Amino acid sequence: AGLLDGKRILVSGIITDSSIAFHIARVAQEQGAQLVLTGFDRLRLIQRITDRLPAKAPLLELDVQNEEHLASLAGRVTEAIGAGNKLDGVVHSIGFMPQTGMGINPFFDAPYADVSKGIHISAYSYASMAKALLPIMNPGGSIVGMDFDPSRAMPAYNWMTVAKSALESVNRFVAREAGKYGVRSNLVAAGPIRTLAMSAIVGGALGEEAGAQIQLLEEGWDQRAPIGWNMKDATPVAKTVCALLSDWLPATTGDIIYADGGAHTQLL
Amino acid sequence: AGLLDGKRILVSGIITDSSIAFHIARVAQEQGAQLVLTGFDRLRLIQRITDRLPAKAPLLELDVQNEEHLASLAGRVTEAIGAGNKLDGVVHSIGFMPQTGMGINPFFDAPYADVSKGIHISAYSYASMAKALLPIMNPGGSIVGMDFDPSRAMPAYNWMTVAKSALESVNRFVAREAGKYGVRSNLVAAGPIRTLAMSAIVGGALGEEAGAQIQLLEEGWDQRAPIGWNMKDATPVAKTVCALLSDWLPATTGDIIYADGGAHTQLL
Amino acid sequence: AGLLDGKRILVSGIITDSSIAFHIARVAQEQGAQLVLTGFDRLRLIQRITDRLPAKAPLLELDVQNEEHLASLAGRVTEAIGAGNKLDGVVHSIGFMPQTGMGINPFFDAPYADVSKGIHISAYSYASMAKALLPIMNPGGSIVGMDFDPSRAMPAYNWMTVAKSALESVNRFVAREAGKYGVRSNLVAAGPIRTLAMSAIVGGALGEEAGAQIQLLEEGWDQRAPIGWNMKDATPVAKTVCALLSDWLPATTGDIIYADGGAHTQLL
Amino acid sequence: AGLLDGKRILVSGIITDSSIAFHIARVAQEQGAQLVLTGFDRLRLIQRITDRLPAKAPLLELDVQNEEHLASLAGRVTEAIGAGNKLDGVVHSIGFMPQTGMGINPFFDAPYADVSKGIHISAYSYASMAKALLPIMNPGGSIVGMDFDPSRAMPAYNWMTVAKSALESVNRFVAREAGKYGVRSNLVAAGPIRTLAMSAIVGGALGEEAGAQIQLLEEGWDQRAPIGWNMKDATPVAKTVCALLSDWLPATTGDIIYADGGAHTQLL
Ligand SMILES: NC(=O)c1c[n+]([C@@H]2O[C@H](COP(=O)([O-])OP(=O)(O)OC[C@H]3O[C@@H](n4cnc5c(N)ncnc54)[C@H](O)[C@@H]3O)[C@@H](O)[C@H]2O)ccc1C(=O)c1ccncc1
Ligand SMILES: NC(=O)c1c[n+]([C@@H]2O[C@H](COP(=O)([O-])OP(=O)(O)OC[C@H]3O[C@@H](n4cnc5c(N)ncnc54)[C@H](O)[C@@H]3O)[C@@H](O)[C@H]2O)ccc1C(=O)c1ccncc1
Ligand SMILES: NC(=O)c1c[n+]([C@@H]2O[C@H](COP(=O)([O-])OP(=O)(O)OC[C@H]3O[C@@H](n4cnc5c(N)ncnc54)[C@H](O)[C@@H]3O)[C@@H](O)[C@H]2O)ccc1C(=O)c1ccncc1
Ligand SMILES: NC(=O)c1c[n+]([C@@H]2O[C@H](COP(=O)([O-])OP(=O)(O)OC[C@H]3O[C@@H](n4cnc5c(N)ncnc54)[C@H](O)[C@@H]3O)[C@@H](O)[C@H]2O)ccc1C(=O)c1ccncc1
Repeated sequence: AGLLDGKRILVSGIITDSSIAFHIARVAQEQGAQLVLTGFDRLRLIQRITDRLPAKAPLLELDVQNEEHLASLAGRVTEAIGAGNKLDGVVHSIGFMPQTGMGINPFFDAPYADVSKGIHISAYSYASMAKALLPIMNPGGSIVGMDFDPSRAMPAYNWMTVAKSALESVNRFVAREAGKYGVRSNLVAAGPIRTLAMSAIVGGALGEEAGAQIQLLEEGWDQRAPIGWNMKDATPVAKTVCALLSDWLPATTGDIIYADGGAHTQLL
Repeated sequence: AGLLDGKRILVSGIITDSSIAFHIARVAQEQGAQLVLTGFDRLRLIQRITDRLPAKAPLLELDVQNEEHLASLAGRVTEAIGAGNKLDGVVHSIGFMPQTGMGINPFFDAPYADVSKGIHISAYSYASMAKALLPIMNPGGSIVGMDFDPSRAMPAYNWMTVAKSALESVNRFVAREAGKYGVRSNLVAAGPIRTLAMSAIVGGALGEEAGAQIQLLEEGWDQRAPIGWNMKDATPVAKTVCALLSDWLPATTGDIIYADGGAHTQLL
Repeated sequence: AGLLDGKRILVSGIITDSSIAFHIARVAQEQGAQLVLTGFDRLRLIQRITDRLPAKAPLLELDVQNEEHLASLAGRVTEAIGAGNKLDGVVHSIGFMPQTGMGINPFFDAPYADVSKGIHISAYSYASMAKALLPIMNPGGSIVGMDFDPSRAMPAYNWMTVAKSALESVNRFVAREAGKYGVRSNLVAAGPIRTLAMSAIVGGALGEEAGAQIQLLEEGWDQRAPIGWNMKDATPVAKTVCALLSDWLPATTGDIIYADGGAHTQLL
Repeated sequence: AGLLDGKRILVSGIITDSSIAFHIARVAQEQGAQLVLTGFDRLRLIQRITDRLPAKAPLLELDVQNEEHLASLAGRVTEAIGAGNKLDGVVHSIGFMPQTGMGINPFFDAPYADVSKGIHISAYSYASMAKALLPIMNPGGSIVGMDFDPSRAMPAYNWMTVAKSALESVNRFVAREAGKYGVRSNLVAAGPIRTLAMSAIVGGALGEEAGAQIQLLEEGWDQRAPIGWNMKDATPVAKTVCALLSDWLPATTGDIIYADGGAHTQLL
């Protein structure tokens, strides 16, 4: 009761109880929203994880790279929430980049095939999702994507960064198409969070030199952030996503809200 | 009940039922917030205007340029809301610039004295206000200033623009000091709104050539904004200010939220 | 004699006497630089075009998407300019995007395969070129790419824009690798120029609605640009590229110089 | 002979052989430019310093805050370079901020009077200078100001930063007025340089805590800069200023060129 009350959100990207979408989904349900979830290949796996959320919600399979899914999407969602009911929010907390494009291989060594598979799932996928769901969304609705500041080159994230720069730009062209439907398209740029995947790298999985850089990346975050930064609490970013699906930011589209403690506005 | 429920906000800058603070103040009271107001020289005047708000709220005199006020501020607010009660929000919907620094005189003709009086009330004043009230604010609190995109030079606003560029920067150094107290310092950049003062210029008060430029400025706003733009409805911007005093954007400080329909992210 | 005197530049992207690289190449030779050129598929074709430049220069075949070329590149260039002589400049005036990703098809209708082929030739290719040539460049050298402002969404350029946003980001990660070799990596963001390819679209080739938008795009350029803008004179942008290969901007890397008359700093 | 050959530049801001204008002036004279210099209060003092430049040049007294000077300026320059000869370049390597507004006093403690005197000499003064000299400049001319990146809040520079944010904005409105005359107005944002004034602070003059911050500021500069950074060599920035008065960047106005080694494009 409050904020997301009586809205229908479709949260994607969950794959562990650590995943930044899981935390969005929880806060959403906490605000009175009827959710719909999305999965990839380990389905039975996320089914278990999702079964832990404050309340029950469906799980539709969605491999962003798969055409059939993107075509089937619009309908599958309808049967789930009831026909004649339209979608109020779409969270795109999804992204991917192979070991090579990330920190194991240096920038110049990642082949386009990998660099491609990457930009497809993190950049382009936002657009293909906006397409497949736009028709069934309520006006005053909201589409939102998870992103990180790519304005400055930083070590270790190598290509995943470019992927995000593309993503930031795609958001702007999605802000156009959505506009006609009276839908807002935004991006929340988050600071680092120890998710299962992030933790693994800091643990020296994708190279020792990479894990050390990401180690020194987080370290510098709380240093700049005037309100500090807890890289193990996804609630703060999760609650900003809510503010962006709630009708409280009704005049902002093709934008980026920063959930990073203010680090991006500080030099040192 | 909801959002601003049980918080104490101090809204400043009201001077007519058209003023963008008046609309903030109303939406705030609408959300269950105990307000405190600020005035300048026409006091009995705004007393009448404020008496129209959803509920009763005090009115403390505050001339931002006057030292005595800035010193007296911290206490005057305390007696009003009760000693032992701390301030949860501070809205700085205030700004000024003489005819010369605005559109009547061309950029080069405005003398520093005027350019000064301007930057004092619109730029520096944010800081002097953060100082005078910071000590009595609750952690998790929020300070917010009204601003407009100065990244690109535009006609008619001449110096008032620079004033805002300074303002955008002062916000960042206020984000530092507030951080220790666990307070957030932000800026909401709004599109144009027909306030009494704005209407007057569009009516050719400050020169005919200026009024025509501001005429063609608003005209181009809805053209770019994907969700359109109503320059006679301050609610949208007013509700974004609320989102920023509500604890729903808890990891953003020294920032700028755009309440402009998305115009700033579109070229044409 | 002067500026580019006694330097070795490799200019790529020529395909007509209208092409923005052709104009770079000419101004370069005009400044006393020994050039090397690059071609794609219509070779005999550009051989004729290049034969018109102020002085003779070689022509090496380079299909940016082809591995063999990128491997063969480093050597082919060496035999040309003489072994033991190193490259002083690298111009990447190259880019591509299919009809669909441009203005014929709306944003949502362009398939990843096309969106891919696009980003490969305009974004990633800068990096693969930096790799293949970095080893043979003289310290104090310079790599430069042709780009356009993607910060704001604009009609008609649809995906080619994202391609450029990726490009702007890749430049920053190329600025790193080049740094060790003491090489600078930059981008010159140009205004519109009536090249053969541009002229064709303004002539309603890729749709009538697209040609009209690009028509109204150029129209608005000279309107904002304080020094005006001639979209049929590539010299201005061509001479900025020279300033960036000359050792006169020796402390700027991973950057973007604007050759647009100042339009990007003006709103209206 | 070359670059600045046969041009007339007016370099301001010299006050020691360490001053970043002195180095501009030298490189300028090195390029075949007839210079004109400007002084403040210690005249006989800079007369000695300037007498050391590669060749002889006049010295006109110019206190930027003084009206009489700004009125007298246009003529004094004419008698110097000969009537009927017009000015080709104007360097505004000038700025000031009291101890309090800098690092001795924290942000909130600097009084507007000081904050004023500061913004007057570093922000507004650029405009008043553009006015007083614009009438006598040759088309294709160039006005240039010394600046530093203010986008992110940083310690120690406190208000001098805001002063620069205002400065960056004033440049854009000067880019307009100059445009009609076909003059370009730009800003070169430099990294730190050990000038007499800078050295003094790093030596703990303006507080020990401030000197340590500026100590750690420079330290972090070379860390980010891909091509490194020598904070004791003003030549690199001085040669970028030349590139901007030379007619080699002819399509850039109301802009900022970065002479910082690329630090501003790198995070860590
Ligand atoms: N590290 C962080 O905590 C962080 C996360 N985000 C973004 O937030 C999103 C969520 O990431 P997370 O929760 O940390 O990790 P996650 O991997 O748990 O969740 C994302 C999903 O990728 C999904 N997957 C891959 N391909 C497909 C596909 N084809 N179809 C459907 N699903 C697929 C997968 O199923 C998983 O659910 C990503 O796009 C992140 O980049 C944004 C910012 C930060 C960040 O990465 C960062 C980096 C550098 N500086 C500052 C911050
Ligand atoms: N035009 C708009 O509707 C607009 C307004 N704002 C800002 O919002 C704030 C509120 O302005 P408004 O409500 O439109 O006008 P307003 O004049 O009604 O309210 C502001 C106040 O200035 C106050 N005043 C002057 N000096 C003092 C002082 N010394 N002490 C105390 N009070 C003083 C005065 O009492 C009045 O209450 C200003 O700072 C605006 O610049 C931000 C954006 C836009 C805007 O101006 C704009 C401009 C160009 N492009 C896009 C948007
Ligand atoms: N329109 C312009 O004049 C313009 C041009 N540029 C960039 O400048 C570069 C040169 O373009 P141009 O000269 O106008 O056109 P061009 O097509 O004549 O030259 C570029 C080249 O693409 C090459 N080609 C395609 N694939 C390959 C490959 N695989 N290997 C080798 N070569 C290949 C082709 O051979 C040709 O030489 C492009 O990357 C442009 O985007 C930058 C800015 C502007 C611009 O497009 C623009 C757009 C929107 N707002 C403002 C400006
Ligand atoms: N520290 C640096 O080396 C540096 C210098 N600049 C700017 O370059 C300009 C030159 O400074 P500098 O040479 O280092 O020092 P400088 O003090 O030797 O020269 C500037 C002048 O101020 C002049 N002065 C004061 N008031 C007046 C007046 N009213 N009329 C005429 N002259 C007056 C004075 O006569 C002197 O000639 C300043 O505006 C700087 O801020 C730009 C960037 C950097 C920088 O400060 C910086 C800061 C933070 N991060 C990165 C870089």
